[PDB]
Amino acid sequence: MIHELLLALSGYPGSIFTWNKRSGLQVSQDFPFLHPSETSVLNRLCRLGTDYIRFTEFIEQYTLHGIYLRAFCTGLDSVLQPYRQALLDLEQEFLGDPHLSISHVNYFLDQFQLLFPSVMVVVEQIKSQKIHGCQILETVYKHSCGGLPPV
Amino acid sequence: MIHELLLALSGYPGSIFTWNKRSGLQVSQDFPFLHPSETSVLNRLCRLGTDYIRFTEFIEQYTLHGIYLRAFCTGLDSVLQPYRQALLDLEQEFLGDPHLSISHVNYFLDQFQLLFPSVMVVVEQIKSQKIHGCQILETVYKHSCGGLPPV
Amino acid sequence: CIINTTITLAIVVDKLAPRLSQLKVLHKVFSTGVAETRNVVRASHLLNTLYKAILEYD
Amino acid sequence: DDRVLVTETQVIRETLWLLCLRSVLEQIAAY
Repeated sequence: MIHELLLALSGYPGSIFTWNKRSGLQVSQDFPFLHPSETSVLNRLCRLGTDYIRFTEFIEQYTLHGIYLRAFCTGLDSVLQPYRQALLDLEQEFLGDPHLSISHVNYFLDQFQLLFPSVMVVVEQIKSQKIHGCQILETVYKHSCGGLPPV
Repeated sequence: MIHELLLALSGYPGSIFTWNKRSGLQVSQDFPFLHPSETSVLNRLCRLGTDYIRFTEFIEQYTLHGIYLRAFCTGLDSVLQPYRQALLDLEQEFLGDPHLSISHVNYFLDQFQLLFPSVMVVVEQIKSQKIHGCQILETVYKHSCGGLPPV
Repeated sequence: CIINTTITLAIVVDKLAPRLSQLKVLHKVFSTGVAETRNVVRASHLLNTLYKAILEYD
Repeated sequence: DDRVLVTETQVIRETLWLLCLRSVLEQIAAY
């Protein structure tokens, strides 16, 4: 189930983690093998997966036109690189000792959980206001004076 | 019954070891399984539990105010640390050989039985005379010139 | 240490004493950072609550 | 009245995730 999840957090949905076009990633229903209390933390964990999927779908779509939009997505993958790299690691730690639970996996994301949310509305302002041209170099700058150090 | 007692000496009273708000910890009445002569040593053993409970209840309550009262309780837990640590050990010795009786358990406390009593009236003088301010640094000092090496 | 020594309820609690103490403070420090509309009063009243709550613990 | 009759160690694992039985749990719940 661990390697099952680490793919769901990568952009591949399956039977355990269904995909909905409006809401986002979420667990289907109660599962007998697992506990009924975990059905929550996963839903808290998917609030992160939905961000990466809606990210990479937009990144590929390139959608509006202009070089400053092309380069924004070109750079948007660079900030998103430590997310992937930190996800490849989780499998290595689980390959060593088979006593690690979802608690530790949820704990490992830590920084990504408080970063994506603030870098989600920056994309939404673009696709909802047709920000064409060099005006992006301000719409991203007006959000660069944020307090959150990571952002 | 051993692990039952080692919790009663920790601050958790139960059916065998009832709790009274005035007197303190004490055994309820005669028990058929155990001998009728032990009903005494336990009562001698509880004279120690009553001290720890009345200690930790005061420690939590913080009651009067002032930093010198906050720090006194902050330090009061440090001297009370070897009591807890020496109690965790009793379970380990009983986990090894199942031939140890209450006699050995009573014997293990030894030092705590002659320490708490002398460090009980120091608290009572505070809560009964409203010792406010730096005057604590003498009321504790006037009792620091005691003969008992442990104290 | 649970999957790999005996461990029960009364042990994990007392082991977590210096944490369940530090946690109770945050329930009172944050309570004044959540009970509140302008962006300049929500940030001033928060930052001033800390400097007041520290002088209480000195 | 029916009850689930959980084991003992299972409770500590659950308590870690959150981080007389109805009494002791009620305190940790407050945390």
